[PDB]
Parts: sequence; C-alpha cells; structure tokens
Amino acid sequence: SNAIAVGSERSADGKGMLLANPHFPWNGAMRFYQMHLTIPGRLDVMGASLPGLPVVNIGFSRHLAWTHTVDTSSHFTLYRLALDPKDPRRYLVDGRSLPLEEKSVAIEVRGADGKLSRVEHKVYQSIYGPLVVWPGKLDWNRSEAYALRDANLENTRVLQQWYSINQASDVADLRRRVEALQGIPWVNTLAADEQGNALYMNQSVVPYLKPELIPACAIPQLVAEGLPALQGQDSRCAWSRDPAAAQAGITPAAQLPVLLRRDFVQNSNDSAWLTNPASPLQGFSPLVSQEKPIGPRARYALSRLQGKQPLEAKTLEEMVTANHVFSADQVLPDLLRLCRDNQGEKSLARACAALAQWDRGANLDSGSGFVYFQRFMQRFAELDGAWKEPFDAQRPLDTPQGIALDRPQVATQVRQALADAAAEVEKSGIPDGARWGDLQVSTRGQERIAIPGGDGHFGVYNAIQSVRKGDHLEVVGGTSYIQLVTFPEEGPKARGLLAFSQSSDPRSPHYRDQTELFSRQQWQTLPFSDRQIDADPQLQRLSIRE
Amino acid sequence: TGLAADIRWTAYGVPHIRAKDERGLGYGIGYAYARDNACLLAEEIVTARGERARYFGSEGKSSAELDNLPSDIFYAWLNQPEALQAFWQAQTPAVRQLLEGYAAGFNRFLREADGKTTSCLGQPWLRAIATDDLLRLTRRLLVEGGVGQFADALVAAAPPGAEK
Ligand SMILES: N#C[C@@H](c1ccc(Cl)cc1)c1cccc(Cl)n1
Repeated sequence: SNAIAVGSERSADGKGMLLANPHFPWNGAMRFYQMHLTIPGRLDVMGASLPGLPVVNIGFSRHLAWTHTVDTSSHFTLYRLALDPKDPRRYLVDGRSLPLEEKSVAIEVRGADGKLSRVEHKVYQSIYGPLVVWPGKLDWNRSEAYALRDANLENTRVLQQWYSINQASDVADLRRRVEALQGIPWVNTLAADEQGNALYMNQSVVPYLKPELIPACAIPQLVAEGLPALQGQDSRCAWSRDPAAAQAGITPAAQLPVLLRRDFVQNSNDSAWLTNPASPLQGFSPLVSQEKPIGPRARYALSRLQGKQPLEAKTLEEMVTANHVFSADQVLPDLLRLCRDNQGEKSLARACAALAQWDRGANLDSGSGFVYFQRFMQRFAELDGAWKEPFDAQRPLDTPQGIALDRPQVATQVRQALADAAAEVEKSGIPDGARWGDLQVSTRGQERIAIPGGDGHFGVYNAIQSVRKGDHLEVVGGTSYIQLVTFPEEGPKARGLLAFSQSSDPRSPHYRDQTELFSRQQWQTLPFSDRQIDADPQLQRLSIRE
Repeated sequence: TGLAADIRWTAYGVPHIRAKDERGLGYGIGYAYARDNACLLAEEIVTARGERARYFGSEGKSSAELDNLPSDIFYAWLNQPEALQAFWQAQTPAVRQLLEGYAAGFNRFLREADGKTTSCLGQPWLRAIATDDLLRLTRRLLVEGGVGQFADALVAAAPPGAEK
C-alpha cells in the first residue's frame, strides 16, 4: 500500500490533502467495497470497507481523510519451547515440566461418494498459544517446539475502533480516538484534515516487552531474519504488563511512533523511520520499528515529495498513474552501458534493444523492455556485492545505486544474469511487438481487460501483483480502492476508483465498469454531499424496512 | 424489527445508506453489499466457519489458497463457540446493533433474490447468516497479521514418534 498526507506548508491551497493507494487482493475476504454511511446529525463518512464489516476502513468525512498501510511491526511472537527431556509433550518453564493441552476439532468432509465423513484433529497448545511446525525450520523434535502467541486474538476492540474513526472530526480527534482504544490490528494510519495537519501513526496492537528484556529474551538466529521469536522456557519472557495499555501485554500508545507535521508524511510498508526524513523516527523496540533500508516505492515517493514546491492533487494522482518503474532508475543506466560494451554479442541483442527502446514504465503501451527488466532484476537480486554504491545508512534515500561494472567478477555475473533473463523471456511465448498491456490482464467472464502497473518490488507506485495463467499474467492484488481527497470550501472533494469494481458477481452491472476505467486510468468523482449525489444522472433509490 | 434504511446508489453502484440508528444503518449495508457480493460473502463465511470440506470436498482451496481441510481445521479452532461468545460479550451496544442490522439486511436480499445479480443462486451454501458469522469473519481478519499466517503450520504440528 502507499499513503501520502500533505499539510498546509506544502499543499497548493494551504489545506490538507490525502492520497490513499492501499494494495490488497482483487478477490476474497479482503476485497474492498465502496460505501457511504450517514446517521444524520452524528455520522457521515464515505470510503471502502472489507467483506462482512459494517464500518468504513479507509475513507473521509467533512474535515478528515484517513488511510492505512500494512506496518512492519510484530503482531505476534513465536516462543521456542524447551521440551521435558523425559516427555516431548511436556515443556519446561523456569525448570518446571508443564503438560501441553489438547483441543480436538471435528470437521465434516464430503467424499468421492457424496457422503459426509467426520475427521477429528488434535491441536496442541501451550500457555502461549498453539504449537506450529514449519518443516526444516521450526520443528517439533525431542528437544524443542514452537508455540505462537498472536496479540490480535484478544483484540475485541477492532470494530468499535473503526466505528470510532468513522466519527472523527479532524486529525487531533483521530489521534485521540486511536490512542485511546488501541483497536487497530496491523496497519499504520495516515491522515489529513481541512486545517492542514498531516498525521502518521504506527498505532496498532504490538506485543510489549520492556527494552531491558529483549537481548536475553530474543532467539538471536530467528530475529536475524525478522521473525519475532522469544525464549519460552523463562517466565520473564512473558509479554510485559503496563496499566496504560488498552489490552494486557500490548505496547502502550505512548511508546508507538507518531509523527504530526504540516508538510507531509508518507509510508509504503517500510517502518516508521523515514515517514518524513526531516524528522526521523528512531529509538523504538525492535518489535515496533527498525531503521531498515527503504524499498523502492518509498524511495520513489520521497524523490517526488522532498523540496519546497507546492503539491497539487494532480501531482499525487500522477505519482500513481505514471506507472514509473523506479527500480530501473537504480540499475538501468549501468545496464545499458553493459549492453553498449557488448554489442554484436548475439545472445544479448534482443534484450538490449528492448531495454533501450523501453519507456521505463508499466503502462499498457510499455514495451517488452519491462519484461526483460523484471527477469533480470529477479536474478540481480540473488547476486552478492553487485551494487556500485551499496546501502548507506547516511544516504538512505539514494542508496543502493548503480552496478559495480568496474569489478570484473560483477561484470561477468551481471552479463550472465542478463543472458539468462533474456533466454527465459525468449523461451516464453511472447509475440513480436507485444506490449505490457497485452500480457497483464484481469479476466471478466469470457473477456479480458488490460491492467497498467507492476510489482511493487520493482518500485512501481501503482503496484499490481500478477500470476501466470495460460497465455497471460492474471492480476491477483494491488491498487484497489483509490481515494485522493482535498478540502475546498463547499465540502470534501474526493476522486478515485475501485479498480476491480463493486461486484465480484459476473452478472452485475458493476462487475467491470470501474475496471474499464482503471485500464484507461480515468479516476472519477466520489460524490459525498447531497448536492453531488443528486447531480448524478444514474441516481437510484430504494427504502427498505422490516 | 425496527430496522429501516434509505439507500441511494450513484454511478458504478456505490451505495449511500442513511438511517436513524446503527441497526437500520447495518440493515442498509448488509442489503446493498448482498446485491453485489452475496456469493463472495457466503463463500468467505463457509471458510470462516471451517465448512469448506463439507460443501466442496478436500480437493479444493479457499480464496486464501489454503487446502479446504487444513483451512477448516484452522478456522474451527479459531472460531470455537467460547471464543465467539466472549468476542460478542465484549462488543459495544452500537457495534452489536450494526452487526444485527447487517445480518438482517443481507438475509432480506437473499429471501428476495431471483438471480439478477447472484450467480450462486440455489447452491446449498448460499444461506441466511447470523451475527456470529460476521464475528467469524472479523476474527479471521484479526489473525491475518499473526497466527493466520501460520495456519498450515498449526495444522502440521504433531509430536515426534520413535525416529533418529
Ligand atoms: N489492521 C488491519 C486489517 C483489518 C483487520 C481486521 C479487521 Cl476486522 C479489519 C481490518 C486491515 C485489512 C485490510 C485493510 C485494512 Cl485497512 N486493515
């Protein structure tokens, strides 16, 4: 997901502005749905929500807009159990042998023959939660096992929390209402208000451990790869209690990152650290936020946002609809140079021409250069020490950058990666002169619709994740509900689309209408005032009761 | 009863629900969402009830791409009657009302549907829903940040046998 909130110091009108570009699946239980909810006098909110939920999850009201992105915080911890050396169904805590508990569930299964059989399955549980086996990594042997304690299992506050956000007046009120209830499960919140405040919060439900406990309570090898893993044989590694927290064992709101500014805040699923580089967010629990290199979407956004020029609605819209493959900025200049250095080397000819002709974009009309660039980048990522300038903590915005072609082991490896990528691309059944839009589509009944955008891992702000199905890449998730909100005097002005359309049912009039619009990148008014609603020539109305 | 809503749709089938209270508000949401997505919701509630293998057999997957029988074991474990009852008992009166209105508006669409916008008309899993079903969906989304990412691993967890 991306989010940018702009405030009075940087917007063209001196008021707030919010770009919400969440990235989520195009099917299933997290498929967004647009709606506007009004109890006249005390609620009026519009946005998009998830299946089954009678609250708005991302949206706007008369003076506020807010949105979310998945955070990098931990929302569970794994516990490594020391098993009783006499019995691998018991585990030790402070040297004392405890029995696992067993909970059986019974499932009915429909057979080949159409009849139902019953399958009983035993779930083993420790004081932390259920045990989990990941073969070759988290085993259950005679020495050790892993249990998993999820902090959102006790979060009974999540729906009240979004209903509360739906009733918020401005940024200050939003912050009070989120910090009071701590009901948000696993996303950042970013918002802007009419007064021109821009707010970022990493305010969610995060297992709390006091900082002095972390070094001995961590499992050093597992934390190395970012798994929140704790020592489950020591009772002092239990989540810490603090009576300021809304739920026993979670981090108090005062210890979670928040940034309130009048210029901008942004997040593209990196940690809180560089939400706005003029004010780094530092010093948090490693369960909360760490200073890691930022991915290419955030680098792209920060490259467009930094500086002193005003930001117009149009500028934020175009950061999405440009489909620029920002990862190309880091490697393609050096790559084309390798190409020039190897002319008439015939394995590389088609690849190098596609790359030089490429507009560096994931547009419907973008050339096959994008497909060569992707398969090359998949390989470049698995190479060691190939960056001309590697990640530099002191220049987190401009590094890594460039290919180390001045190191012969790299030039040989990079050339080989490009030959292997080019072979893969040529072995697939891509026509001559085919564009990105001829390949990446969303199926709608017996037809297909071309979809612009590409994987967020290549720095495309308009992130679109696809999978091979027959002769095409089929879109499965990415840009979903789009809302871009400003606050002119008459009432909030919101523009966007729901990329996959309102209805997942092929019979609906609203199965693909916004998808056709998304293909052509033509955003629309999101009508909110009764004046906007009444101006709509497709307006329909039904009143119902029972 | 005491459920009422006024629903306006603008271009692209975006509903605008007006009601005097949370029950009527939920009634309009549930009815408008069902018109567009009754089949999707029924499917996801089947998953969250752990009844995939019962309607579809062990050979298929949920929309999260888990096998039906491990997915069912996970959601039967997650959404046990005592967990749902404690979650319900912790809801505010307003949220309770939102949810009761939603189930009743969804069921009202289903009572009347003739297939105009509902491709799964007549399937045995397209059924009236209850507030507990919407708590099952809620819990399923809560744990997608956590134990839900380890659903297969939970199902696989079995103690060692005699091996070396
Ligand atoms: N956190 C979180 C989850 C989330 C989790 C639980 C519920 Cl009930 C509602 C939302 C989320 C998912 C998708 C989109 C958003 Cl905005 N938030």
